[PDB]
Amino acid sequence: LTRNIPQVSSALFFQYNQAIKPPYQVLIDTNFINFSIQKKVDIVRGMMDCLLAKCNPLITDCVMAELEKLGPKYRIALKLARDPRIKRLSCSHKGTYANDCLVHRVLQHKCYIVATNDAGLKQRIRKIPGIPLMSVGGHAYVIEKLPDVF
Amino acid sequence: SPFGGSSHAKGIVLEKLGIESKQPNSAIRKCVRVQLIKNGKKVTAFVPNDGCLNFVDENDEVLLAGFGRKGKAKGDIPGVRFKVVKVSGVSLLALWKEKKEKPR
Amino acid sequence: MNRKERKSTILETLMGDEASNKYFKRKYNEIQEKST
Amino acid sequence: AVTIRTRKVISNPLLARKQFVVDVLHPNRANVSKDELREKLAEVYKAEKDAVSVFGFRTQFGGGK
Amino acid sequence: SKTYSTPKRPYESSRLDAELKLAGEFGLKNKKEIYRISFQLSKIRRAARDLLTRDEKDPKRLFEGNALIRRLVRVGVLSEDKKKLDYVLALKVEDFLERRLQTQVYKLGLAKSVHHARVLITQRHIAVGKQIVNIPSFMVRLDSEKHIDFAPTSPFGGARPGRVARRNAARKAE
Amino acid sequence: AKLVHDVQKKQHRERSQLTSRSRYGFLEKHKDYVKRAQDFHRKQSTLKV
Amino acid sequence: GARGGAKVVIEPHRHAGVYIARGKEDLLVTKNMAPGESVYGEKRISVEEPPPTKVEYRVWNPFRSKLAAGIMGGLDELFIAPGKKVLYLGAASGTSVSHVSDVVGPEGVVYAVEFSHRPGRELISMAKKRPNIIPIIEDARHPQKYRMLIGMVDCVFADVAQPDQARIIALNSHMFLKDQGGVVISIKANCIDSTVDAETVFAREVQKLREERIKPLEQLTLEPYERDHCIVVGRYMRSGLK
Amino acid sequence: SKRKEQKASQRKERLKKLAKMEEEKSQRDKEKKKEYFAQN
Amino acid sequence: LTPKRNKDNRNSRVKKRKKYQKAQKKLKSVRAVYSGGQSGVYEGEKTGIKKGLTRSVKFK
Amino acid sequence: NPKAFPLADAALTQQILDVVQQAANLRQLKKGANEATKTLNRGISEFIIMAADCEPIEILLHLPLLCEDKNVPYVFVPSRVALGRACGVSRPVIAASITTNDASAIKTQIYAVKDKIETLL
RNA sequence: GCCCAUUCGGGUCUUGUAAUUGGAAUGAGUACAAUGUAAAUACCUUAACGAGGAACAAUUGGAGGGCAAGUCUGGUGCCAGC
Ligand SMILES: [Zn+2]
Repeated sequence: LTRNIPQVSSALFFQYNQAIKPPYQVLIDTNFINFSIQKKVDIVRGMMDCLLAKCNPLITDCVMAELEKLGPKYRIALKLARDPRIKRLSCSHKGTYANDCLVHRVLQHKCYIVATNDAGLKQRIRKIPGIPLMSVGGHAYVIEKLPDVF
Repeated sequence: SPFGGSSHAKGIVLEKLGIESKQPNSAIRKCVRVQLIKNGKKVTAFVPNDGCLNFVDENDEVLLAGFGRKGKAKGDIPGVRFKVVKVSGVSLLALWKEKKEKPR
Repeated sequence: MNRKERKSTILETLMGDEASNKYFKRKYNEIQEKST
Repeated sequence: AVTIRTRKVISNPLLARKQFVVDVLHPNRANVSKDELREKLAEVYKAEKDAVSVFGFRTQFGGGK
Repeated sequence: SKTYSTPKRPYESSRLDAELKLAGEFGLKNKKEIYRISFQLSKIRRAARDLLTRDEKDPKRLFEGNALIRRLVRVGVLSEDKKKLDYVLALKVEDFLERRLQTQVYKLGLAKSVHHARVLITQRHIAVGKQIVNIPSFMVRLDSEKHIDFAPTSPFGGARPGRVARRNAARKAE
Repeated sequence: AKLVHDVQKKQHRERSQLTSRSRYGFLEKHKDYVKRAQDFHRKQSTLKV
Repeated sequence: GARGGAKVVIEPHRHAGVYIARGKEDLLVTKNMAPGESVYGEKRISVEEPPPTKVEYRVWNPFRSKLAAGIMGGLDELFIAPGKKVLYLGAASGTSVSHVSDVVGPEGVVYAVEFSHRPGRELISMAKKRPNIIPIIEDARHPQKYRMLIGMVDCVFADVAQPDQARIIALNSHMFLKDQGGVVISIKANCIDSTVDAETVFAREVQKLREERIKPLEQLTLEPYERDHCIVVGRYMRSGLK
Repeated sequence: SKRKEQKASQRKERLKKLAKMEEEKSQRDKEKKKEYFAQN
Repeated sequence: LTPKRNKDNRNSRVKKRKKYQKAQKKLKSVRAVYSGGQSGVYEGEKTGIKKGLTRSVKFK
Repeated sequence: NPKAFPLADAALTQQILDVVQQAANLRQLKKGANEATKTLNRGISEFIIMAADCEPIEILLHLPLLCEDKNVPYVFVPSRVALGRACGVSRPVIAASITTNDASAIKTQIYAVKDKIETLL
């Protein structure tokens, strides 16, 4: 009888997560792009101004499907998120739901940082241990649990 | 702010409120009636540790400060906003850990 | 392992040495004394 | 055994002096004992032991010079 | 002056485990040492961010970035191949505080542990060439990395033996 | 521990059984009483069911 | 412990083909195909069966074999069953291919490819002994020049030490692996990228797999035996990826 | 046997720790749910 | 009238050492960290291998 | 196609054997053929060096079959007496090895050397 | 016997208690002397002294317990609370 308890991924400390070297990989998602636009900050230069390090953004196919699905009010968001500076993942699961796609994607790798803004996703991300989220705030970004913010 | 602008106010104790409380180290045992001098009024202060309640007796020129509960307790009374921090020149924390000596 | 020590089963292999017998006698005697 | 070594020597006949910087190197002793230093410096120059003067000493950290 | 700065929050789980791991790994005294090294790292790469966000071929970016990388390769936290400005952006606190004299003499050998390294170089034994250094937080430059040896006026080098050894030699030769 | 001393929370040792009644010894304190009484209550309850 | 002469029970494991050897301290043990000769110097259990016959078993030293550490750390399912055909990208020498061979058994085959030459002659001198393996001494980056001699393998496995790991396994699996078939790769982080660290390079490699149509399903790290490798198990979907 | 009783003994203190934690969390949330309504 | 304080608590460098090497030995109980590898000859895995346990994180 | 194929030219020779002398002064080097193969089949070996003019060549040619099986780089050097002068020892050592150690201050030069010789091979 | 995770689970002598115990290195000090300085102190030097509880005695808080032939309040025995 096969039980399955996932081991704590061995590039993690107690909660320090030494696998997050300063060239970062972030996970952009949908209402974070929308709030970045309606707070009028940029994306790559905004992340650089918040983290003082070179950040590579990533968007998944599930989040791109959500951004296409949300209609023509966010054509600015879609034109911004088809940026050649960002990269793109490729998901393989059923149901384009950004929340469980994101939190599954990060809890089986523990190396991405999650750039989110909605309440349930922030709650699940800060529930699971040792991955940093960032969010919009005022006219800049804000990091929640990176060990070296400065 | 809770008394004009100052954070601390010298005061005169009227009487040890609740000496006849039978349960030792209780809320109604650990109160004193302080006459605030800055505007001449009554207030009920909350000296910690009934074993060190009995340093202050009567017009011991006591110095109050706020209390600020960091939660909710079992049988603590509300209404007391003031704790004793210094009595007659010395600090009663230092008196209770018996470093200094109360002068008279 | 030496040829005079390769016993027919691991029970006699565990009986064949000394430190395990020492620990077993003192631990078993302490257990009987604790039960009484 | 100690040594002394002068550097940055400039003549100055406006006072008929020679002024310089003095590096004394003592491997294990404490310091170079200014009177004995003064007679040694007047010996290596042509001076008096009365016409030679040294004042601004400081032993650098860790000892030795 | 005010070198060290308090972080954006000092009571947090990930920060607490960060200071625990760094302190117990590089043999550190308190949080002020990590905060000083972290502060000056943050200051130099905050200065590097502006030189990045302005354009190339500006004389400011050109010779100020050359000045910054010359200073950082002189300290030694940047390798000889990555001599361009965004690796300064990709710097990290670990290979920046690794060049302190405590960790550096432990890596050089001659100490058998980081804590023994710290207690001997504060017991005044290790001299970089000629100068006896009695302080840990040195950030030894790259050129003087091979001049680390026991100082000659210290009984792990070749001086007279210490007071414990010669007192025991006296009252064991009696 | 909020505001107490260690001399305020020192240890109280328990007194022995008197030598005058040492034949039926081992004076029986409160913890041994409650371990007797709950056992007797359980035996009485299973007897009554 | 576990000296030569003790009596050890041989219990079967979940992955059919391998066995647990439970003595006073446990072992992982595969049933030897050619009895009588160890191949890289490992110890051998030797049981008797009733005409008296005597069959032997080999231990599986996880500090010197890759997938043994994944087996002992506990993978949900491999694809190396006792009947399948198994391709072995980066077969170094006999030291793991003999274990995969005698897991596979006398019916299935193991096609072991290798690019270097001196491990090639060692692999051939081992390969003459047991018959269920095929030694190929060709580069794993060119699956069109040993397409003549193999066909339609049922699970591939990968230990190659090149930074085009995903391209190697993608080309070999498109050319040879059947649909709904397994692919077990073993990435070495410090080998394929020295700059960025382990979890980032693992996520980049598993993203390259799910771009090359292997749907991954297991990631194990095998930390107490080797440092910073990982075992990534995947299926080859090709039809109905999601 | 004694390993089991030691695990049960420390399970009692884990239970008391969770009791204190849930009591503090419940009083904090019943403060927050009326601070959410004192804007009326 | 103070509590009994600690010789470990005196020097902060020591308390930030005896906290680390405990927490160094703590995470031999949440992961299985690399400890040099095959030190002697292979004496078996020496502490128990169980069948019905898979410590592999799976892809949802 | 000789038997000592990855023979290093002059500048790469000089940098790998000053890395050798830094390792010998940092106590991180194993000197000699049989200690080299012992540390090689123990596993702690960053890379190994042989000398391509020992009077029997096979007494260190036995090291390729171990090292390229256990996936560790190996380099021939055209002078055993120069490698002896590099290791800092009287007699000419013909097969040296660098142990693996992440508490050694020549990790950067070791990795630069290892990348150069993996590109060489 | 240890440690970790809402619980049953996981992992480990490579884990704790013992002056069993050994010698080495020191500066706080103390101090000849020299140094600095208008003179003198301090630092920088430095002979001779200067460590085991290194008692040559680091504090300030905070979270929990547990113990009686003891005390007190309440009640639906042997309980609940302070
Ligand atoms: Zn998706």
